[PDB]
Amino acid sequence: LDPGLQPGQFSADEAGAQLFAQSYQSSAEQVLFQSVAASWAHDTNITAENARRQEEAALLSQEFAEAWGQKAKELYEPIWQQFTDPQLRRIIGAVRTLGSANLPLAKRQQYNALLSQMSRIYSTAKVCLTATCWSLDPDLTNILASSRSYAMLLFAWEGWHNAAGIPLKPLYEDFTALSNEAYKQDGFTDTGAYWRSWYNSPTFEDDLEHLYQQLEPLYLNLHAFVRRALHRRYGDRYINLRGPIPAHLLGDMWAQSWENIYDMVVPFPDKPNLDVTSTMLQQGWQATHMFRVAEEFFTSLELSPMPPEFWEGSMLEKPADGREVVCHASAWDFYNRKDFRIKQCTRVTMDQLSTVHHEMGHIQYYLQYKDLPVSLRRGANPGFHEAIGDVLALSVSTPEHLHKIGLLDRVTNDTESDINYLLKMALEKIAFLPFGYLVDQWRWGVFSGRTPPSRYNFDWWYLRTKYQGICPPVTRNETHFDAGAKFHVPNVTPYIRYFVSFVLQFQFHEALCKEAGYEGPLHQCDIYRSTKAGAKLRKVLRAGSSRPWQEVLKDMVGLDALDAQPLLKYFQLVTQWLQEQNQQNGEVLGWPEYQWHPPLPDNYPEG
Ligand SMILES: *[C@@H]1O[C@H](CO[C@@H]2O[C@@H](C)[C@@H](O)[C@@H](O)[C@@H]2O)[C@@H](O[C@@H]2O[C@H](CO)[C@@H](O[C@@H]3O[C@H](CO)[C@@H](O)[C@H](O)[C@@H]3O)[C@H](O)[C@H]2NC(C)=O)[C@H](O)[C@H]1NC(C)=O
Ligand SMILES: CC(=O)N[C@@H](CC(=O)O)C(=O)N[C@@H](Cc1ccccc1)P(=O)(O)C[C@@H](C)C(=O)N[C@@H](C)C(N)=O
Ligand SMILES: *[C@@H]1O[C@H](CO)[C@@H](O[C@@H]2O[C@H](CO)[C@@H](O)[C@H](O)[C@H]2NC(C)=O)[C@H](O)[C@H]1NC(C)=O
Ligand SMILES: *[C@@H]1O[C@H](CO[C@@H]2O[C@@H](C)[C@@H](O)[C@@H](O)[C@@H]2O)[C@@H](O)[C@H](O)[C@H]1NC(C)=O
Ligand SMILES: [Cl-]
Ligand SMILES: [Zn+2]
Repeated sequence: LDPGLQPGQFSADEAGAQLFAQSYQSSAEQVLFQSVAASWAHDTNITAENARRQEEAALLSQEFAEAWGQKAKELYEPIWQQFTDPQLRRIIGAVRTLGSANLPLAKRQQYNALLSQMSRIYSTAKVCLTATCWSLDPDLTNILASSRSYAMLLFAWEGWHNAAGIPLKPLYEDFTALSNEAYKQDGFTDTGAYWRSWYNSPTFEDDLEHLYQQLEPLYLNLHAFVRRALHRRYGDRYINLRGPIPAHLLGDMWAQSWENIYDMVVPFPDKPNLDVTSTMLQQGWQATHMFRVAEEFFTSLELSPMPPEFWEGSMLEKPADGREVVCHASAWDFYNRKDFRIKQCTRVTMDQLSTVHHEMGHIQYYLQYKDLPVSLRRGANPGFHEAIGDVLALSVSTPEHLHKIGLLDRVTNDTESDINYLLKMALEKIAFLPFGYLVDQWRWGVFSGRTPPSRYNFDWWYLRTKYQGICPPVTRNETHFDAGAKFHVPNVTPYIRYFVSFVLQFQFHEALCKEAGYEGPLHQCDIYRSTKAGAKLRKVLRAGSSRPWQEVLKDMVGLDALDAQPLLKYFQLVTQWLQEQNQQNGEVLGWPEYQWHPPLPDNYPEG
């Protein structure tokens, strides 16, 4: 570690701790910058040389974390918990937590190598037909979205899960052991306990379960309605009206968003088509247009435009040359107050327009808290960061807003159109909830040891069936590692943030709509051009993590806790309508035939 990045001396009291924290944050910026820069260089250009460079950067970050962490423990370990300043307790409390820097050098290198190899495997995995091979994005993504052939969807689904999952399993087992070893030295029972601690709620898991109980009936009714719609097209052989839905038929590789099957489930087709994708294609929208349109919404609220450095630095399409990249969308803060970038393999699609807003929400957060000390440059909690762009996309997707940006003919304000819209939104928001909840339940079980390598897939599919009411379309066994075929698993990034964000975004939307002076139904609100809504949002963004999330939320929303009521209020009309329809159709809610799996196609797997 460079002499300039090593800690000096400070007194072993609160006053010295304040000076320690100030000096720590000054040095940390340079270390963060080199770390991010090397990660950017690899993720936008996957090579062996770029991977080695990223691994060296990770080692340097560990050296830094070790030096300052040991210093913090030397001076403050027995006293930091009694410090009067709560912001100071949070920062020193973080610095005393070494993580992977707790590992001996050999194991540090092993840990970094594993992360690199898992990332490489996930992003370079392909499905081969003789010589031509399909990638996840765009090839397999397009197939799951637009193919309605049971056999083709199966080939894509099985191909991907096999190609990504199988080689990942041995690496994931080793990562889990090393990660646990690291965090146990910091006093956590396991890595899952550390991840959960970010929410600073002693009742976090029970709070989540209470939230889910209120939401589950909405999912069960959506599920039943959708299952019936699928049965009408795939037939009694491939769809069991009392069983789980085959996992490959919902428009998405992980069945986590069902928006792609909207045309099959739309109750009133004679009304204007709310899926704006075909209109975007006809008009000739490109990635550039999508990002500029997203930017203009942010500026309409008097938030910050994207800086020159963003436009010059970002990767907004999958590169046309012979470059392999990480295609999963991401937003990047370089911690230099100047460089902020998005890397997205943008496709011309309505849901991708929502994803553009999502990523720009992360950037906007970075732009707003860039002048804070580096440790405060995060969301109030991870759920906040994930909610920002989604809140704005709720306004963008309204038929009225779509009309304003030229993507829809003036829509009527009638009950049929409302049901169509809310159903579309339910496919995107309600359908996701069970998946958002289950992923880290699986992962927490793995970190805790409740789920050993011998039950990885057994426990994955237990949760997928329990929550989502889906089943694998082909037989799986413990050689398969289907959890690993989801980006966030091999990329070691937590998932509960997304469940939190999907609830939180409706709380934000309600608060911002009220501030904007809007007086109608919540699902018809559009905050576009509301400088008052803008100012309220900006206060949250400029706060960073300087204050407990409960207090930030109280100031914005009037409540100091996550609450499902705004989501329920938003969806109320379609919730009632789906209940009524399922009752009339004589549906069974749930999947009592839990053991049911669909048969294989006759000519499996050829075609
Ligand atoms: C779509 O239409 C709804 C409903 O419109 C109402 O019902 C129809 C069947 C017709 O009778 C319409 O003539 C009638 O307006 C609209 O929602 C309604 O918006 C109005 C105006 O924003 C709301 O009135 C306000 O109510 C608050 C208290 O809640 C008062 O403080 C205000 O002074 C003001 O009177 C009204 O509450 C609301 N109605 C319902 C049932 O929610 C909606 O505006 C419209 N949407 C679009 C995009 O055009
Ligand atoms: C970790 C980081 O540098 N930026 C985060 C945003 C932030 O916390 O500042 C990010 O880009 N995070 C992205 C996911 C990611 C996480 C870690 C590495 C690479 C990608 P995202 O949440 O914006 C991508 C988003 C499309 C996503 O994954 N959504 C969920 C619902 C999903 N499964 O599709
Ligand atoms: C992808 O990364 C490689 C390095 O892994 C880059 O190749 C280097 O390019 C610079 C300048 O063009 C040369 O000085 C090096 O000799 C190259 N290294 C190797 C190992 O070939 C490459 O430029 C990157 N690709 C893109 C499009 O940025
Ligand atoms: C796990 O399953 C692997 C491949 O899947 C199997 O083969 C196909 C063609 C079908 O018959 C399907 O029903 C089977 O699941 C096997 O190669 C492998 O032996 C299995 N792993 C273990 C440990 O038994
Ligand atoms: Cl999280
Ligand atoms: Zn995100």
